[PDB]
Amino acid sequence: DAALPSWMPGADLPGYLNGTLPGDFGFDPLYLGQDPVKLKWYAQAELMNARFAMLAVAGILVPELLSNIGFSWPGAGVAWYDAGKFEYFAPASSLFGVQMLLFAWVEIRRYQDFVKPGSANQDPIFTNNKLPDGNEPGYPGGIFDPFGWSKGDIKSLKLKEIKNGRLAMLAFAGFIGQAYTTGTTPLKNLSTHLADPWSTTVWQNDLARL
Amino acid sequence: RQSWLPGSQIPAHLDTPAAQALAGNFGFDPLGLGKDPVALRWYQQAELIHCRTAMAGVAGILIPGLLTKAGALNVPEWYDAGKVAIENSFAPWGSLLAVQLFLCGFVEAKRWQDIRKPGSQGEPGSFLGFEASLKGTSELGYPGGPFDPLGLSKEADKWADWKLKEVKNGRLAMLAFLGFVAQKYATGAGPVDNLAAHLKDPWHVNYATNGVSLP
Amino acid sequence: VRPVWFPGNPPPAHLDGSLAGDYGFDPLFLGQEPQTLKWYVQAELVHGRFAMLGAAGIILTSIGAKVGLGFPEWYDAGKVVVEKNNIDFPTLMVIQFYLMGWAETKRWYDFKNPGSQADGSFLGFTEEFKGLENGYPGGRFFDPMGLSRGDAAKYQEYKQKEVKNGRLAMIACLGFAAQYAATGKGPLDNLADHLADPNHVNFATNGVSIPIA
Amino acid sequence: SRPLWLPGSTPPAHLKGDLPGDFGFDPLGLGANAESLKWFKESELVHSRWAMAAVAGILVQEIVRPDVFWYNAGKEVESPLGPLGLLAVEFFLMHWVEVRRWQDLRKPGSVDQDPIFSQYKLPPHEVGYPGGVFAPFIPGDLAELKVKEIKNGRLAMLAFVGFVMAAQVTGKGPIAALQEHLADPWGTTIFSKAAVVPGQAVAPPCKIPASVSYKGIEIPTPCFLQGLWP
Ligand code: CLA
Ligand code: CLA
Ligand SMILES: CC(/C=C/C=C(C)/C=C/[C@@]12O[C@]1(C)C[C@@H](O)CC2(C)C)=C\C=C\C=C(C)\C=C\C=C(C)\C=C\[C@@]12O[C@]1(C)C[C@@H](O)CC2(C)C
Repeated sequence: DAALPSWMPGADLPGYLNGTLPGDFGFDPLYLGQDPVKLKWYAQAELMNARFAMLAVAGILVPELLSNIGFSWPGAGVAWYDAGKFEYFAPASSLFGVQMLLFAWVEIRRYQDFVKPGSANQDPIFTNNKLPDGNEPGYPGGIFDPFGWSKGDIKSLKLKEIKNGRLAMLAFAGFIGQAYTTGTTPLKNLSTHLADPWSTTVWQNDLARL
Repeated sequence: RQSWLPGSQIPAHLDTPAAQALAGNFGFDPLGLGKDPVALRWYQQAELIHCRTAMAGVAGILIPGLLTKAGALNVPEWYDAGKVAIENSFAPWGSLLAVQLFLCGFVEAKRWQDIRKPGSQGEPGSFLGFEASLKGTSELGYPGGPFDPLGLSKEADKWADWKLKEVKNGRLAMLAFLGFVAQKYATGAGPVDNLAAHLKDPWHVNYATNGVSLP
Repeated sequence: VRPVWFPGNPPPAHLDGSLAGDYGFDPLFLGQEPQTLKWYVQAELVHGRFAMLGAAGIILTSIGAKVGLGFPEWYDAGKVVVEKNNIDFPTLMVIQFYLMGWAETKRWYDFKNPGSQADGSFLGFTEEFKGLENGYPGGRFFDPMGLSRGDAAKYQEYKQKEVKNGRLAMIACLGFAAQYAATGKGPLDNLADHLADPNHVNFATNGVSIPIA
Repeated sequence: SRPLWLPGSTPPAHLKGDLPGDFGFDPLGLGANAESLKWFKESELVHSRWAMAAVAGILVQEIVRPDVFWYNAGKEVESPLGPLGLLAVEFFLMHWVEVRRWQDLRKPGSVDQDPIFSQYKLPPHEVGYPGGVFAPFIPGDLAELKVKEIKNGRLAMLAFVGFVMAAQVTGKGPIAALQEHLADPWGTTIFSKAAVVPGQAVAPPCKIPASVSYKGIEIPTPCFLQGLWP
């Protein structure tokens, strides 16, 4: 409801997406964020799904990039949808239990700063280390910013983070839907769409699969 | 007020301030069942408990049903899990139902007495110090206390949101169980099997290809 | 001073000339009450709408027959599209009853409350289901050409023309059934039978219309 | 006192000679609503421009390739870029441009600026008439060209339906149908090919097959309104 950048330049925007939230363009056609108590939760949820999806795309492409180039890894060339069957130093149950205890620490530490900001910036065991006060939920800073960023031009960095994150969430939905239909590596789908870009659209693979 | 039919005269006893501030009021009582206010007060409890038991039951049908058709469980059909699991059982069904009716009747009669008079179970000397957290909240049907461990009631904003989410998921699960029974009677298969049969041929495999929509 | 269905007789009191296609035809006084008449205007309209759609359907699919195309007759088109196209029939009937029960109950609670069906209870449409008057809904969906607004006198002309074509399409759809229950063939085969010999291939020589043949 | 489609007539009250090509022709009252007349003006302009480009395309395609036939020209083109890759590129590249034009129609003072070359902005034009960069070196009066465009466009809209209804009745392109009408005018009209009398109807035969093969799955080609023809 201003001169903000818009997803459809020209149309009306509902007004509660003015620009205070990072990287907004008024795209909410279902009108989900009418109550702002839902909108704050949705902002934190977009940050969390986006950061895990950015880690997901960086952990799916880069092992497949170095597999198709070719290094000598114990796991190299195995699919990301087949890495669960791959065996390790421990069976996957112990892996899942250690994961669901370490994230049970970390997520509740993050949620306590969601329900009261600035109230989790002190260590339990070393009560001399702290995050600097004045942080917002979703962006703790401190040791989570060790390279000295966010000390100027922070809105553009948040917009870069949310744009790369939305792109990587679409990329991971692409990884799901594009490994479920053709059943190949998502980099070996780019290989075929660069082999003959016209003779493999999604429509010809759909019609050949139909 | 977002009614179930947009052009209907809503019954006036669903437009009182006692009934408009009630969870999930879409103006639906075409047979006048709650015209007495205490009849409506009783049936609000009946709807909450018919919907919470249905959400638990329909979750216990289709969460292991979808985790059976996708592997990594071998839970049978819900209409077969009484035939099995009585062999893999320390007891027969009669003793188990007797223990069930004692443990559940002790709960349900306390709930009966709290509905007939609110804050009844909170009078001191009833339990061994446990009765102090048994007054419930200011409204009946939503006790809290020991029944809110995660503490979602200490908000007073978005509380009608949680009420209406409970009521709508519960009405959908009650329809889902009436489903499960009927789609068992009609074709003898399981519910996820019926979902797969609809999704492989929607325009020929439905409730117009059996003997229950008969002309 | 206005034309009546039966010249000489005055029009009845409940039937002054304000409706589209009014000619004073109510000998049985069925629409004597204003609200039952308000309901029968809606009924005459929607019977006329379906009869105009049906009459155009029979006439077009019977121009399709007899010229050489593969179209069936209208009494045979029910079987040939559920058998040529693998269509299960009771699901087609139930999908018809679902979609039209929606579209009909919207109209049925517009009649019971004229300002209703427009409060955005549907998918976010407010003025499009407002309803202009009885049997003439209008808006952006039911009048996309926008002929209900502009010149109002030409809109009253279109109202009367709609009612006229709807009356004789109801008569035509009552006549297609009688042409089929009497002769047993297509309607535009009955027309060419009446045109190849104007005498002797009329209704009085069909053996069924008059029993005193 | 403007010229009209029928000289003795009176134009309707919603047609007051303001728009170009306004010759008082709207007997069905379709341009009575002011909001709907803008949409109808845009669709007349777009139908007219697509029809002019199509008529010029069919005529130039016949005068440079007399072997191939324009009704069949979507069947034997044999592009290296696949059948569906063309439709995908056309789908995205037209779904861009059409939504741009539609958003110009809905809010005129909204869509002017190049989104990726922000120094370039379209001047505050009229709806349906973009100009600026779509229109370099405009000759003479812009209102005179604005009338000439609609006149040539209405003629080409009638000409495209003429091309279709020729090519479904004689099955030949619109110089070969003109060579039929110049080789024998008295016997190559539509009244020569067809007549309906009360008692029999002699329709022209089709010259279009009911389907074409085209790489496996077959496309039905409905001979428009066969049977309803005279
Ligand atoms: C980050 C977005 C992204 C990208 C770059 C790709 C890329 C690709 N997909 Mg894919 N896909 C995506 C998201 C994406 N997908 C999503 C979200 C889904 C789930 C619906 C799928 C489902 C899918 C299937 C089922 C198939 C592909 C296929 C393909 C490949 C051929 C292109 C094609 O046929 O069109 C596919 C295009 C789409 C499905 C639409 C994607 C819509 C995106 C989000 C919008 C465009 C993003 C942006 C404006 C431009 C992207 C480029 C930029 C990031 C550099 C190609 C490598 C095909 C393949 O593997 O054959 C080789 C195939 O069969 N995709
Ligand atoms: C003969 C028909 C004709 C005429 C008189 C006009 C006249 C006008 N157009 Mg228009 N236009 C036409 C056809 C025509 N156009 C067609 C077919 C298209 C679709 C491609 C367009 C697309 C179009 C747009 C998008 C815009 C205009 C604009 C304008 C205005 C100023 C531009 C100008 O000076 O054009 C003068 C035109 C001529 C002198 C015609 C010369 C014709 C030569 C001889 C070539 C014809 C044959 C050629 C081989 C065809 C192939 C070319 C192409 C299709 C690939 C003016 C009112 C602009 C406007 O409104 O500005 C405010 C504007 O933005 N028109
Ligand atoms: C409680 C319930 C089901 C609970 C299910 C349970 C516990 C299932 C448990 C099991 O599955 C598991 C877990 C595992 C299996 O192996 C064993 C069993 C035991 C099988 C369904 C309620 C189902 C309840 C239903 C469907 C009620 C529908 C009532 C309706 C629609 C009434 C509407 C109206 O009354 C109003 C509102 C207003 C009036 O004016 C108008 C009318 C129309 C009269």
